[PDB]
Amino acid sequence: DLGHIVKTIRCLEEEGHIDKSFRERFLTWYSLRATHREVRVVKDFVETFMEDLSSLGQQLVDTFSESILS
Amino acid sequence: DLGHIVKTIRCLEEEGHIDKSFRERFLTWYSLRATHREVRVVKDFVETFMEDLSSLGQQLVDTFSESILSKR
Repeated sequence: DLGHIVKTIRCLEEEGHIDKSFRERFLTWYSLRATHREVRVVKDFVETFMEDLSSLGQQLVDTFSESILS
Repeated sequence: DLGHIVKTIRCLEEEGHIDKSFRERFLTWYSLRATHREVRVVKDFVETFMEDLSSLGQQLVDTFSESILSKR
């Protein structure tokens, strides 16, 4: 998920909620120094975010489909 | 709200849930044919996601600032 983690942090930062300095320090730390437990914990965060993000995708697709097909 | 919708769709794009066509197709509908209710529904879903991102933002910062900063 080393690509997935970049895409999550990027996503958070792109929409506000995280600043540039934190994103680049986070990704340096994640890639070089985070311990196996610390990588598990971040993986939970990204999984929560992936399920949040997918839910919203289905809402928007379903909203759009319902408006067109009705 | 529009900027939140566009940047959200990007976040959907990069993870590949959504097909390529959806962005232009959804934005054209959202901006040009969505009823007052459909527009409200779209903003409300996107605010509920923004609130998930804000909470997740703070939880990432609070949980890991020490481990990140301590190693310089």
